[PDB]
Amino acid sequence: GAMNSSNYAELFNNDIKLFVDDTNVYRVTVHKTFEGNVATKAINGCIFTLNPKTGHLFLKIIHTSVWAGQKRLSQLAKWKTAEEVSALVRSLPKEEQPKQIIVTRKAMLDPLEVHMLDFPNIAIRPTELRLPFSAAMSIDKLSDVVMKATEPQMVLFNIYDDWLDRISSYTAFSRLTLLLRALKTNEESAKMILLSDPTITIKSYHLWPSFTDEQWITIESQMRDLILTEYGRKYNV
Amino acid sequence: MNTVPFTSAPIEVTIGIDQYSFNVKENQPFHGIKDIPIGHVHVIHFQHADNSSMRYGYWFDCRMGNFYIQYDPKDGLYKMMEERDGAKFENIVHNFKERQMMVSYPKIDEDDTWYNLTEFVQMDKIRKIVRKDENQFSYVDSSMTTVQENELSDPAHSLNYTVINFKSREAIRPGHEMEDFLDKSYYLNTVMLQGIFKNSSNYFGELQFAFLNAMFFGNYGSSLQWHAMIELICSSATVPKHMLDKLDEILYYQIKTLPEQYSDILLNERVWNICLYSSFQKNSLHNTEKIMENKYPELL
Ligand SMILES: C[C@@](N)(CO)c1cccc(O)c1
Repeated sequence: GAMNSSNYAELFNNDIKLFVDDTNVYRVTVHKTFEGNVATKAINGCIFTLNPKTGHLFLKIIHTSVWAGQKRLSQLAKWKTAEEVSALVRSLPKEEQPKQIIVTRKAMLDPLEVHMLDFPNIAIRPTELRLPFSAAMSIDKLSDVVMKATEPQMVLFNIYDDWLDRISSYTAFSRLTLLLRALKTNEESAKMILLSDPTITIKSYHLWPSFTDEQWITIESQMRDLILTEYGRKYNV
Repeated sequence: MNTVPFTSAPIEVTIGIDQYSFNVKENQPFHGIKDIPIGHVHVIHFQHADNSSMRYGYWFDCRMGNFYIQYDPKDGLYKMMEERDGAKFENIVHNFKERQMMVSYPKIDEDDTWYNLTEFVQMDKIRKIVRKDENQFSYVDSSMTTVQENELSDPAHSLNYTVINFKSREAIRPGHEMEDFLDKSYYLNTVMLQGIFKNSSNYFGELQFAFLNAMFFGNYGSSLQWHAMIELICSSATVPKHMLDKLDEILYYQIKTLPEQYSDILLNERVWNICLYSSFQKNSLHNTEKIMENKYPELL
C-alpha cells in the first residue's frame, strides 16, 4: 500500500528499498521564437534513485539527446524513467536488488509496473508523503555533474556523506529531508545558512559541509526557522 | 419452431426465456415454452419468488437435442435435462400443446433483438467457457466466478473466459513496454485474435456471451470480461474496419436492451468514458455513442 506517516520507520528496516523521483528527468526552459511564438529548449536532467537506509544515490543523468525527434516528452519521460530504473535493478546482484520501489509521483506507478513485470516479487508503491527530492538539483555538486554531461551517464553518491558514522538512518533521512525542504522553499536563504561560516568546508568526497554534531543542531534549527517563516511570508502569518 | 416442456411448476418462480419473462404461481398448470425460434442459442432462467438470491439458468440450442425442465425438490431448483427417447418427447409435447398448457415464445416479427444480441454466440464455444461435458446445455448462475477471479474457488463451477490482463507479460512485448501499454494493437491482433480466438467472430461471441450473463444473472465476473473485451478494442490504434463497424452494432443493441434501472451496476463509468471520449476509437462508435448519450447521459 501507500507510504505515509503511519508506516515511516519501515524506510529504515533491513528490507532493501529505493525511492524514485522523476521530477528532474525532463527539464526545459520556455522562450519566445523570432516569430513571437513560444518554444521549449530541453536541458540535461536526472533520475533520483535513493536508498534511504544507506544513503546510496544512483543518479542517472538524462542527456538532452534522449528527447531528439520524440513527441509527448512529459509522457515519454515517465517511461524512460521506468526503463532506466528497471535496467538498474537488472544490473544489481540479486542480493542487492530492492524488495520495494517507492515512487514519489503516482503517475510513475504504471510505467514502472509494466517495466518490472519480470520482477513480480518487487513491490511498486506510491507515497502520501510530499518529499522534497525535486530540490536535489539545488545541491551544487549534483547540479554540476548533470549540467556538464555530454552523454548518458550514471554517477553514484552517498547523499548522507559520513553522517551514518554518528547518527541513525532515521535521523539522517530527517536531516536530508529538512535540508531539501529548506532548499526548495527558499534556495538562496538555505544556501546562505549552509555556507555562511567560511571555516566549515565541504570535503572533496562529500556533498554537504563538515559540521560538528553541535553545529548540525544549529543548522537544523536555522532551516526550521526558514521553513516556518517562508510559510508566513507566503501565507502572511 | 421448438419446444422446452416442463414436468410441472411446484414453486412460484419468474421464468425468463431470452429477453422475455413471465410469472408462474406455485403449482400452476404450466408445462413449458413452445414456438422457440430455431437458429439461435437461447437461455431459460429462473428467479424463485421466495429467494430472489441466485438467478440461475441454462444455455441451450434446440438443434442439439430435446431438452425439458423438471423441478428437483432435493436440490431446490428447476433442472434442464435431455430426453433421449424422441418418440416419448414428441408425444409429451403434443399432449401439452393440445391441452394448451404452454406459453408461446413471444417474438414480434419485426424484432431482430435476440439475433442482434447473439449473432456470434455458438453453443460449442459456450460449452468451452462452461465446462460440463456430459450435458449439451450449460448452467450459469449469479455467483459463479471466472478463472481470472479465482487467480486473485471451485474450478469445475467456473466461467473459463479468456483471461485479459493489460499489465501482463502476454500483453507487453519486452522492449515495447510503452508502445504496447499505450497502444494495445499487438495484444488485440496478434496475441488474442490471431493466436487465441483465431477470428473476430469468436472474439465477439465471447464478448456477447459475457454481456448476456452479466445482464441476465448479475454475474460480476462476466461484466468484468465484457468491459475488458471492449476496452481492448478501443485501446488499439489499429483495428480492422469491419470489426469496428460490427462492434458499434453489437454494443448498440446491448445498451438498447439493458434495463435502465440496472445501468448503475452493469456499466463501468471509467471504461465507457475512456472508450467513447479518450480512446483511439472515440470516433468509431457512432451508434453506440448516440444511444449512450441519450439513454445514460448521467454516467458520462
Ligand atoms: C415427466 C417426464 N420426466 C417424463 O414424462 C418428462 C416431462 C417432459 C418432457 C420429457 O421428455 C419428460
